Amino acid sequence: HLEKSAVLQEARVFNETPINPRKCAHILTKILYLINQGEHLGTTEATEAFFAMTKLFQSNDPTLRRMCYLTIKEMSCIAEDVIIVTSSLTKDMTGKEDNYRGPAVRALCQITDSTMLQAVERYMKQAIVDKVPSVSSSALVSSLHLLKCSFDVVKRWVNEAQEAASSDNIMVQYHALGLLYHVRKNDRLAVSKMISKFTRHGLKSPFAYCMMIRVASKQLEEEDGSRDSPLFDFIESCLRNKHEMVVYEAASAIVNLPGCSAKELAPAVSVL
Amino acid sequence: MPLRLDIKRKLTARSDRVKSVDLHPTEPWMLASLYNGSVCVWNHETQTLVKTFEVCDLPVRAAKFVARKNWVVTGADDMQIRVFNYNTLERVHMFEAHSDYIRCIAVHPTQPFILTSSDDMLIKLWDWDKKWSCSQVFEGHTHYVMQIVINPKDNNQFASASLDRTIKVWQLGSSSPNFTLEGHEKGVNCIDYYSGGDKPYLISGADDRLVKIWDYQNKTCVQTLEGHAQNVSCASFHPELPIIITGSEDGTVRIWHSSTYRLESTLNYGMERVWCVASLRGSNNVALGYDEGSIIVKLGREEPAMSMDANGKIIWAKHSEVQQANLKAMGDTEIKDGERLPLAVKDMGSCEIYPQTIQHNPNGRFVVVCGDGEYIIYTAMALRNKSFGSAQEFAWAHDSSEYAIRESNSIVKIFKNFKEKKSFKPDFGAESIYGGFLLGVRSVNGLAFYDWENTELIRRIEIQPKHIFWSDSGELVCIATEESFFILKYLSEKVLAAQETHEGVTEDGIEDAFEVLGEIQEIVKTGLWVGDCFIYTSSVNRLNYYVGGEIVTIAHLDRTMYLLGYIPKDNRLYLGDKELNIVSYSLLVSVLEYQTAVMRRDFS
Amino acid sequence: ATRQEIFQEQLAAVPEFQGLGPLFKSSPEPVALTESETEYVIRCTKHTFSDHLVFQFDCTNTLNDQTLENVTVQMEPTEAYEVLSYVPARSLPYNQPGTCYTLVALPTEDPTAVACTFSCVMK
Amino acid sequence: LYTVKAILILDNDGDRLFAKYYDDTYPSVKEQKAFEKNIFNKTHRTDSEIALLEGLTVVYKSSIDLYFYVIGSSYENELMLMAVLNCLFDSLSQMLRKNVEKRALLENMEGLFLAVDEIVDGGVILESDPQQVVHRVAL
Amino acid sequence: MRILMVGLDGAGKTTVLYKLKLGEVITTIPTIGFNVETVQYKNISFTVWDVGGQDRIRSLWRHYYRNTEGVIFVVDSNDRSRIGEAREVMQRMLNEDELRNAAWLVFANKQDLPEAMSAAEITEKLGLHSIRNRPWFIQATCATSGEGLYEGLEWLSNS
Repeated sequence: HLEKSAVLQEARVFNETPINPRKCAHILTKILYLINQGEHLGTTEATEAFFAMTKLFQSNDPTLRRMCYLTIKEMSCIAEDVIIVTSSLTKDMTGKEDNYRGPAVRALCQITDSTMLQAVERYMKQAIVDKVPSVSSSALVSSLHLLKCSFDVVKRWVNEAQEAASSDNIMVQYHALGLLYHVRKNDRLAVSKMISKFTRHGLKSPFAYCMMIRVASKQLEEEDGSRDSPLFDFIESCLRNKHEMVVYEAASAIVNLPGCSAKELAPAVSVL
Repeated sequence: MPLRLDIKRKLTARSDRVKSVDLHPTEPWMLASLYNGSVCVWNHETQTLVKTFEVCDLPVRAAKFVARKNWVVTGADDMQIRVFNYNTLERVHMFEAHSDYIRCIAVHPTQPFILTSSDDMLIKLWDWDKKWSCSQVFEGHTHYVMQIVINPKDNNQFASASLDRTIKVWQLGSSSPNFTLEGHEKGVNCIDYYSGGDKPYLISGADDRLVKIWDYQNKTCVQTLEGHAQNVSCASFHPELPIIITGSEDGTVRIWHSSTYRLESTLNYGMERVWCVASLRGSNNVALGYDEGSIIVKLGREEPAMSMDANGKIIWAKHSEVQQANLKAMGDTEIKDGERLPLAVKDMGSCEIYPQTIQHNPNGRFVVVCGDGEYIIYTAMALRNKSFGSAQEFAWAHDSSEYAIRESNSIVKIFKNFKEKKSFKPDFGAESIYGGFLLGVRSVNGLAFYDWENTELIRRIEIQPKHIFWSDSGELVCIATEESFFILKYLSEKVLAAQETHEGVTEDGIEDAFEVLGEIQEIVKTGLWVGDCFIYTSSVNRLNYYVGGEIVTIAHLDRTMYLLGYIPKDNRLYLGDKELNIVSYSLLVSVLEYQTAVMRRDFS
Repeated sequence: ATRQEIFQEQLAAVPEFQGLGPLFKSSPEPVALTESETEYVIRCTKHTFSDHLVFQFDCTNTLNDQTLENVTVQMEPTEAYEVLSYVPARSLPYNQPGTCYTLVALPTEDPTAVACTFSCVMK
Repeated sequence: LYTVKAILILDNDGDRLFAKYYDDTYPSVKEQKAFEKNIFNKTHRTDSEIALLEGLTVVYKSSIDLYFYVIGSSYENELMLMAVLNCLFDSLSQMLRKNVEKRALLENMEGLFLAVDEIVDGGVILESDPQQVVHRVAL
Repeated sequence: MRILMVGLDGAGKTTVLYKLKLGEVITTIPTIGFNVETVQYKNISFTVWDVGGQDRIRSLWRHYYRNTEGVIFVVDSNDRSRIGEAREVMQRMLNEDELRNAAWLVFANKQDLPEAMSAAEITEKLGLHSIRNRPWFIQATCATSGEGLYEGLEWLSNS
């Protein structure tokens, strides 16, 4: 339908004095298209782009902002520079809505240098603390890549986790744990306490139940001793739910040739 | 999380609406201004009046101590400034600065200044070295100047609060603020600063019951807080702990954690409204004026949690409220007794639970640490959680292999390796529990002795103490009991027989167990077993060891402190503050021993 | 000249000896000399010969924190053995057997002379 | 937990015009496409409750003229995954208030892209509540 | 007009900038993550690039080109140190050659009590009279006063 080479020259035209928000938006779309189907990439081309993209920033226009994020987001493992961005970044951060902020972290995370990190940590603290989960959620994912990169220092942060540990959004409830597990999973022990930690606890954005299941079993699995008092507690609960899947989840695992307790399983089953 | 914490009703007075309070640090004196019109200065410590002054008899709004200056500053709403040299209370000077109701003074400490805000919609600066010049006048008002606070951090820059709801922060080169921001939706009663230099917050007060946090460097309202029960007369930064003090127009205390931001607690001294507050900069004691009176409370621990391996690493955790993330210290070098030393750097940890106990395993090794009321024990080198649970009270089985617990009921269960030890299971009235070699249950203003395998009331002695330290091998044991102190022998054989015979006294315990050797009437800052030697601190700050019928002071210490640790090999004592400079004084254990043995007739 | 003899020989590649013999029987139980997954983890096996006993020490200097260096093994005895030497595993990195030894010659015709408990300190 | 190995947006005509390979393990753009040929084609114009390819889970919503796909590992929960599968499916649908076609895509190309980023970002599903979303965005 | 305001992070250029621009300032660190800003003055439409110069980028500060036409070069007046020599000359010359197509108006900042060493020596050193060259002004300021600001702009808004 359409072709890259011409476009590659032409994109900079938005960068040419040209005012017509639409035009450029479209052109950007195409680039992304070229890209989406599959595209070579490289530096020179990038660098030239680096000056090109950069001037264009008296835009207020929110949507305009969106577009940017995406593009930048494109550059990550093959990323080029950050300092410019800092100011920019800062701008999202101070930036009123919430929104702006999430995209930026998101590009950042495969790509970056230890160093700055410290600074940006503070920002993290803030994200960590904010009530509109979303951004906070946005924050989290980045970290993972940062874990890719590393994430250990991220570890240091466990504390924040705790302050966070109080949660009330379901999905969100879910997200926290995922991290956590990773964290403690390098560690049996705590977890044992964790269990306890949840033990007082039920779960908000369920999903949480489920990872935990795999988990809850996963210690037990090796013979994290007592199925009996703990496991079972879990099970009645598990059993009970209309989170039929959860019930299942337990059910599926317990595949026991003699029937560990053959009986009950059959009800669950009937139900199945 | 719990109030297993220091709250002390430090000092009380019931009085009037004590509007203002101002602190004398340099000697912990406090100045208070009343709605009576009389102002008084007290030494709280013994509830004693340092001086009182009738400055005016009109309510006296503002007060300062000028410590550097050695004089005390006062103003009443005769619109005059009266000066005393506090070095009597001899009154130096008077003059009329601000001609309207003078609300607040903020002072530059570094630089010789007194800043004032007054209701005249004026802020004037006056220079004391110039002998109360009105050096400069700061204006940019819209109403009475209700409050001035100096950002003392940058003394130099300061912030102003008015109830027309706005805040001007100023630069000297702005006898006007640099800017005004439109804070309140009420009025900005108050402006306050964030203790740390590192980051920057203000809290400002309103009775609207909404709190906004601001970061100056960005220049944002960081966030805005809600939850409240009644018009917050005041809310304050805890400078010691990260907590938020909230205060009300009814004198309600609510605390939100300045980290949890969860209501940690509400307290009622319904002494009505928060008129003033002033805080210890040492961040621990604070006073507020209320109507029915005022109350001052004392809120601190005296230590971090650390325990030292005799290689020479006192591993502590935290610093004061810093993460636990910081333990280590094997050092590497040597220097003179008086002179000071260097540390290593490699944190481990970054716990969450906030402790107040550290205790080593008996081989240093396993520490059990309690905090938030539960016990994390660490595998230390491991940095592993050795284990956890919730406490109430504790004894390691001294041996280094079991432990006991007092459940937040009060009835004993003990665990050795997570096995309850029921061979021993009195559960009598207690007070506290003591482990060691020989079991103490402190009960019924008595201290009662128990076996280690079955309980036995071995003995009961007269009263209760506070603390026990046992000699090392247990043998002669040292119990700290206020002023007074005792040293004892425990004699085994009797028991063995007696036990065999069975028929005994145990109300008293059995009078055929222990003997009372001698007692020193003693006050202990910190204290030590060197073996069975009691090497001790006194809180009178002499470090003495009771030796030979003698108590000798090896040395006397600044003021008294904490016993770093004497790594015997080195024969030295490492002395420890709480501010992480270690001093060492060598002894030589042998000398003591030499003495010990010879008296024993081990002359050779 | 047991299974344990093979061990007498296995031991033999070292030459710092101060007597050996041929192994008679070996350990009825290898002892973990450092308990369960310690900062360093030791399991130890003890070997008897007609002349000497060697304790050869099997192990995974555990923590990746550490590598232990300048390693030798102290043993201090109650019921006889003549104590010839304590062995240093020159270096021990993480998760890894290396060998350290401690050696004794076994007195046989004395009343109380080969069953012993020896006290250990790792340096 | 990084569920989307990849996600593909597909013709009836057995082609893919969007795919974001959440993670690649057999390289190339190319290599993905060959796979399409088998798989899509084969499946084409007809879906499953469940479908598998070799221990991997095969997920996706269709339209008469259009194909939606998500890939994950069949080693795990149908329901949620479905729930998700839908979540997307609906959201967009709802969002669109229309059945995507070939038309839909040309009709506005941008929206896809935009869409694509918000829920899943390379692999995991960040975003959701489609109505919410739908409202949440519009800009 | 892409007008580049140059100087370091830490200068307090930024302080000035928003002092002017917004009326109000910001920290004595010029930017780390840039400024592009637009100002209308005299209703004429201007782009300010403000650089918290910082080295790596400084090296790359050339980094862009197109549509260049005016310089605020902020230099701190009282800067007794980083101002001249190799650095100063180099920067100036390089810039000059590269964009001989734009007037260079140097801004001397925080003059307070001037803590320079001679207004005369420096201007010469910079070869301010190497002039036979593009519209120039040598201009004094201490930020707080803004000791010459409006002319810079004004005189500038000259055609």
